[PDB]
Amino acid sequence: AKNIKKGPAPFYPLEDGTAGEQLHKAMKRYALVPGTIAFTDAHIEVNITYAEYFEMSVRLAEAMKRYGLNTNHRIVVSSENSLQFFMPVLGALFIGVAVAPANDCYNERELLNSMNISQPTVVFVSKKGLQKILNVQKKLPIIQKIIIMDSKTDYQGFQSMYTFVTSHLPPGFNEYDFVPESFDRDKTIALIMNSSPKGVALPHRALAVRFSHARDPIFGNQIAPDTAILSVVPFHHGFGMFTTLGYLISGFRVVLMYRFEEELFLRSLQDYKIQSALLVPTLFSFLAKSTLIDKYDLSNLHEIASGGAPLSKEVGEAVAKRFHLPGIRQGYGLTETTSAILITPKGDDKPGAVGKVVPFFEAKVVDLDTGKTLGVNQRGELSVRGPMIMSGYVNNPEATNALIDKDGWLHSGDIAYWDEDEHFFIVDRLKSLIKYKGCQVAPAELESILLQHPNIFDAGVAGLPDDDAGELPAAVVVLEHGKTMTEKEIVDYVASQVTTAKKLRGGVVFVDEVPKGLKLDARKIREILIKAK
Ligand SMILES: Nc1ncnc2c1ncn2[C@@H]1O[C@H](COS(=O)(=O)NC(=O)c2csc(-c3nc4ccc(O)cc4s3)n2)[C@@H](O)[C@H]1O
Repeated sequence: AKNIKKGPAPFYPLEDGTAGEQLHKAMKRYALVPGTIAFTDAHIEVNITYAEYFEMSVRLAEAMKRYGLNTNHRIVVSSENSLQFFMPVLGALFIGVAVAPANDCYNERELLNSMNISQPTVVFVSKKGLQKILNVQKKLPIIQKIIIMDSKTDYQGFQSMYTFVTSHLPPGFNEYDFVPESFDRDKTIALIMNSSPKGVALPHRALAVRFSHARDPIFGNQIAPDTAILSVVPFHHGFGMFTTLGYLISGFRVVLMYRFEEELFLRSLQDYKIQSALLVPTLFSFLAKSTLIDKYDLSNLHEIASGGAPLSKEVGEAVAKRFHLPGIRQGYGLTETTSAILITPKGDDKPGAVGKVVPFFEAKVVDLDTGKTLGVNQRGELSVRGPMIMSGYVNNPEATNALIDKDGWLHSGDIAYWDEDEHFFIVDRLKSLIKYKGCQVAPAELESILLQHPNIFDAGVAGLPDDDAGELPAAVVVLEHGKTMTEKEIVDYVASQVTTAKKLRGGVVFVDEVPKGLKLDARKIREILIKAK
């Protein structure tokens, strides 16, 4: 058992009851403390108090409960990051209705298939996303109601969140006497997240564990709710969803930035007195280089975190020195593990490490071809188990069991080693998966589009390392015998077929063979790609 790394016992205890109960219990409290702000849009200088947030989420839960929704139902929240985003999430959580967040970047096909899985009864959506929701509802009969999020009044004949609640609540309804539902938090699903595409069922139990990590003085943030954090992370993904839920149960003021502005990301830090910034590894070179950074009162900024993708050790400690931080704080996780399950422990900074095993979890490194558990400083595939690991892929047990073994070990597709202090380091990726500016890009979609081309015999798609995007989608192309085609042509061809995140920005390299085994070798493909550039 010396080769199994285990989290310590939690520094903030696990709390009783559903995640809805825990959220409600905590926000009801913040809601009684005058002037406590829950969310701030940094762009337009608009705040929503905890009081207001709590009241609207409660109005929403009762309305939904009266509309007929129970633990047998799901909803979708399809919306770009906004002040209103969490209202239906919290609302549904209070009553045990599963929330299925949809990526606001999704096209109609991806969206249709996401919701084909989640089977939601009601859909919450912004103005931007309504027309897509409509085109889907036609093909998806189970959707019976579409409610607009970023409108106060009704819109194109559809109820807003506000008119929807006034119409389903009994008059003289009191929010502060609402009691959230109790249910078996192990079997009641809190969220169904997309995993590129499948539905990741996350029970309430997993959220309860996250709420422990979140308020943990070592593995999250110490609970002084007089705290302001700035977050630039998409709400619809696990990184943004479970950090933010943890910030709310902590009573933090969550300051939001949707677009990174060099002039703003520093101004917002100074004016709002940001104590902690939750960032993605792409903004780090910016924050390492910019000279404007020098003149603001940031004495209140004691922490900067990153996650979701690799952070350069060197860049990380540069940004850490400039801000007089002990180091960049980090978290590593997958959608299937709910949230981060490796996290840099406060006071235990070690540059380049993504952190240590969180409480309740275990981690191990298994050899790439024998599957044997390995020891200290040995590169292998990282496997994890613990109570935030998803219940399983919604209506896909075969993909569930290939990912999660008989003993609960989830093999992550990442390559890692742990050192003597039990610090973990992520040094490579086994699986085929690209992250372009945080956005997931499945190589298989790109490959099938490439093969479609008459001049293309075979192709392999992987990530090309980019300093400001992390990875650029790029391809090894094997031309059909005696057929010709340039890189520019292959690129515009693919562009015509794909949404903006999947554009083959990394270019193309021509080869005689796409590296395979007995399945595509992502590492060998990334190798050939860089060998060029
Ligand atoms: N820190 C990291 N370093 C290097 N690689 C990282 C990484 N995090 C995710 N990855 C990669 O993303 C993959 C998973 O992709 S994924 O499905 O989209 N899911 C995620 O990326 C994911 C799900 S939850 C989560 C995080 N939560 C946090 C909470 C606090 C904090 O300080 C930092 C973090 S990161 N990230 C991993 O397998 C790995 O390849």
